[PDB]
Amino acid sequence: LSMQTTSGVSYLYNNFNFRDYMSKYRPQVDLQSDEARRIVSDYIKELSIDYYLSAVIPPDESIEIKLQVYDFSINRWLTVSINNLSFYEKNIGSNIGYIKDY
Amino acid sequence: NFKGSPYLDRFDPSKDRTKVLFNPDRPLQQAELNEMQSIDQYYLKNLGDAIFKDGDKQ
Repeated sequence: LSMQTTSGVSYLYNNFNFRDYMSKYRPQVDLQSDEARRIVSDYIKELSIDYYLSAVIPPDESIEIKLQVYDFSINRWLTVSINNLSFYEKNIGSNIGYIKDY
Repeated sequence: NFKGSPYLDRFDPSKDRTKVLFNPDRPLQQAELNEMQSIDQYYLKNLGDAIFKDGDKQ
């Protein structure tokens, strides 16, 4: 993936739709309730993100990368992991716990 | 809970919105179709409640 930037910073956003996932794999769960976020988070409990990546840079160099999740309780990006990424593959993943607020 | 994700019915009695005015050459939202019948059913409920009550034998 080519990360172009004019500011020295670029973003790769991912969106995960738990409604369609829960409708497909668990259609018995009532996702129409005002409590659907609590039901889905109480059902999943603890979520971990695994994210294996490398940078197309010289093997002696590295770039700072942050894995972030949006927290809707505080309306901000929360940093869950900070790593230096080089030519070598690394998992930058983290356990984010309960997903209700995400 | 028809305001949920599958349907997204936008009906709410406080808004005092009585009619869905469709326009040509635009998407036909399923939420609009749900609200179209929800408005009529709500006003039919009001019309019944001003005469009858929950359990009234006809």
